[PDB]
Amino acid sequence: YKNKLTVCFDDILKVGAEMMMQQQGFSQSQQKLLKEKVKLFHGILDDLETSLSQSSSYLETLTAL
Amino acid sequence: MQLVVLTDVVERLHKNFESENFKIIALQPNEISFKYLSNNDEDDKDCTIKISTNDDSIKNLTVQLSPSNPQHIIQPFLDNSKMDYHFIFSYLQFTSSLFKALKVILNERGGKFHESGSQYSTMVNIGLHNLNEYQIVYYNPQAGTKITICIELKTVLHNGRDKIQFHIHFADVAHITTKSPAYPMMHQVRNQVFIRLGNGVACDPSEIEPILMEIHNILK
Amino acid sequence: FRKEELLLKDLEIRKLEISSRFKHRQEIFKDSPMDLFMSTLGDCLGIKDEEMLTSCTIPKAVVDHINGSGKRKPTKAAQRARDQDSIDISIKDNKLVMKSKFNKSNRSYSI
Amino acid sequence: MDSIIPAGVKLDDLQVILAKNENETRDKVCKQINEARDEILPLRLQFNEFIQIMANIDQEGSKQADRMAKYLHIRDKILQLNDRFQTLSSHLEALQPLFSTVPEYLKTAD
Amino acid sequence: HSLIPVAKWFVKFITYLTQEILILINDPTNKEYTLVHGIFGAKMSRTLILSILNEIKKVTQIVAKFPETSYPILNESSTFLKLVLSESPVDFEKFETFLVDVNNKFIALCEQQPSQEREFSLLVKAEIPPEYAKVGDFLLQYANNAVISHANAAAVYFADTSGLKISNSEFFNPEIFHLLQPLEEGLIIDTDKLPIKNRTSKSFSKLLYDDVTCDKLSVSEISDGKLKRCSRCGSVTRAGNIISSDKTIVPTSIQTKRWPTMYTRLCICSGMLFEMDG
Repeated sequence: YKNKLTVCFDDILKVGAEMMMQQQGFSQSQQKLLKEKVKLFHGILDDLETSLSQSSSYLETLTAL
Repeated sequence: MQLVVLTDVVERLHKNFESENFKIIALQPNEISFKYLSNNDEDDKDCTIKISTNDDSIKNLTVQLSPSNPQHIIQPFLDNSKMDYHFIFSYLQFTSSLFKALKVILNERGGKFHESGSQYSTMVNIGLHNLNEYQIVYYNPQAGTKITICIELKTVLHNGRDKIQFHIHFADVAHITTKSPAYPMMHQVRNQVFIRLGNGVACDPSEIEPILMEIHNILK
Repeated sequence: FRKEELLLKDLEIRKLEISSRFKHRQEIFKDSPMDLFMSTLGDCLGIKDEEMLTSCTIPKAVVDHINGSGKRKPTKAAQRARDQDSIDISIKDNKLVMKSKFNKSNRSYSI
Repeated sequence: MDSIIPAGVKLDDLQVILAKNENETRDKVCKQINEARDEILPLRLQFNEFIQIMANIDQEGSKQADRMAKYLHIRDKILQLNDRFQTLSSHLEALQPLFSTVPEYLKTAD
Repeated sequence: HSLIPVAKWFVKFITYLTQEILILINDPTNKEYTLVHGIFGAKMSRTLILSILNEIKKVTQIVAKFPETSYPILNESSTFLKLVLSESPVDFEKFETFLVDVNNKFIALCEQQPSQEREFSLLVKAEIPPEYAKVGDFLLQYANNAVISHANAAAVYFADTSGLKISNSEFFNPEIFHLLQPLEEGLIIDTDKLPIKNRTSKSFSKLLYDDVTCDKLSVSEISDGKLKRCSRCGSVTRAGNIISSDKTIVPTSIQTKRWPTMYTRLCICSGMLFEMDG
C-alpha cells in the first residue's frame, strides 16, 4: 500500500502528462483514464481505511484476550 | 430578524418538503429539531439545523444528523461544502428513500444476538466518494471476495429534458469471469435483473426502495 | 502575400521548437515529475525560465559539458550536434536559458 | 521514531511485554490509530478541492500575476501533499512492528 | 474546416436513434416513442445515409490519397475529419450494415404479401399497421444484437444528445407555445394581442443554435443583426453572410464567400428568409 499511494499521485500527473502534451480539444481516452485513476485512488484509500480499522479491532481483541 | 428568517426557512421547507413524515419536534432560537423521516421515536430529531443569524439573514445553515439516523455518514461532506441550502434540502428529499433502504440493510446485520450460529462472513459497510455518489461494498475476509454496488447521480435525456436518476449498477471492474468462487451470486443478480441496459439500472427514487429490497432479497 | 507566408513559417518554426523543447525536457528533468509539470505549465503560461523557481538542484557535470568552457574542451562532434539542433541550450547557475532565434519580441505562449 | 516494539521478537514475547507497564504503549497506539482515522478524511477533502481547482482553471483568471499566485498556491498544495505522504509513511512504519505479528498469528492459526 | 460543425450534428443525430433502441426494448407498449419505427422504415433514407457513408469513405480515401503537403499547418482540418469519424462512440461500419440488412428484409416482405399502404406507413405515418403486428416485433429483437454489441451500452444511454432541435417545443419560446385564441375567433392573430415581451420576432424562437451549418451562435453573431429567420418553420440562420474571423482557420480580414450563400433567399423548408429585426 505504501507504493500504491506514491505511484497513484505520480500516475495522475503521468496520465495528465500526455493530456498537456497535446496541449503543449481533449481526447476521450485520456479523460476516462483520469476518471478511472481518481476513482481507483478513492477506492484504495477506502480499502486502506477498512484494513486499518480491521487491524485496530484485532489489536484490541488480542490485547483483551 | 431571527424569527423572520426562521419563518422564511420553514416556508421554503414546506415548499420543498411536501411529505407526510415532515414534522417539527423542538423549536430553538439557535437550532432546529424537525423530523422528516419515518423514525418512530418522538423526541429523536432526524435532522438538526443550527441557526447562525446575522443582522439581515442566517450566516450559515449547518446540517447535523442524528447518529441513529442513517444519514450521518454524509455529515463531513455537507460541512465542508458551501452548497445552496435549497439544493441540500432537495438532495435530502430525493435520497430519503435510499437512506431508509440502506438503514434497513444495515440494521439487518446490526441486529443483536438471535441465538443463531450463523456467523455470516459478509459485512456491509458504506463507501463514500463525494456527494454525487454513495457506494456499498460487502467485505468477506473469510472468502477473500468483494461485492461492490455503486450508486451515482447521472443525468439522462428524457423527452427533450434532462433528469437525474440513481445509477445502481456493478462497476466496470466487475468483469468477473465464471471461475470466481463467489461469482454465482453476482451472476444470479445479473441474470435476474440485468430500466435495464445490461449493466446499469436507473430507477425512480419513489420506486428505488422496493427494487433495492428486490436486489436485497437475493442478498437476504 | 508575404504576411500569411511568414505567419505559417513562424508556426512551423514554433512547432519544431516545441518538439525539441519537450524531447529535451523529458530527459533533463526525468527524475522530478513536479519539476517537469511546473516547467511545462509555466511555459504554457509563457513564463521566462529566469523567473520560475526549482525545488531540486541539477548536477554541474551537464552544465560544464554543455558549454565546454571549463577544463575539458567541447567536442567538435558535439559542436556539430548543437549546430544541427534548432534550439541553443545552456544552463547558467542551475537554470537554463530559452530564447527565440527569429522573433525577439515577447512571444506569448498562453492559450 | 521510538521503537517500542523490537524487531525480530516473537508474538508471545510481545504478548508478555504488553501484559505489563499499565498500557502506555496501548495508549500511544490508540492515539496513533485515532489520528490516522482523523487524517484519512481531510486528505480526501483537500484532494477533491485540488481536483475542483484543476477543473476550474479556465475561470476567474484575467491577469498574469493571478496565474503566478494561483500556480504558486497549487505547487505549495502538492508540497504539503508530499509532506503528508511522508508523515503517513512514518505513521505506518511506526505501526509496522505492531502489524508484523498479524501475518505470523494468521499463519500459525492456519 | 466549415464542415466540422455540420459533422457534429451528423454524429449527434445517429446517436439519438440508437439511444431509442435501448429504451424501446424494455417497454414495447409505449406509444409516445413510435417515431423510431418510421425512421428506419423509410426506404430512401437507408439508401441516403449509405450514400452519405459512401462519399464519406470516398472523401477520406481521396484525402488520404491526396493529402496537403505544401503547408503542414493546414492539415489540421483534414486530420480532424479522420479523427471525428474514428472517435465516434459508435462505429460507422457497424451502423452501415444495420440499415443495409433492414432494406433486404423489408423487400422480401413485399413479395410475401403485396401491399402499398406500408410504403406510406413507413414514410409518413411512422407506424406499422395492426395487420403487420408481427413485423414490429422484428425491429425490437434484431437491433439489440446487430450494432449495440460493438458499442458502449452505458455511454450511449447517458450521452448528451439534447438540443437536436427536432421537436417544435424546442423551437419556439415556451411563453407563446400554446393556443392563444379560441377557434371561433379564427386561426390568424393580430400582433397587438401578443404579450408585450412577445411582440417581436426576436422573442419568438430560441436564438441559441444555427440551423444550416449546425454551429453554436456566439454573442457577437447574435447582436450584429445579420442573421435571418424563416417565416415558415421558425428556423434561425446567419447563412448568406460573411463569417467572423474567429470562425475561420486563422484570424484574418480576408472575405470568403462560403456555402451558406446558397440559402440567402430560400430557407431549408423552401420558406423565405428575411433579415431579423433588432
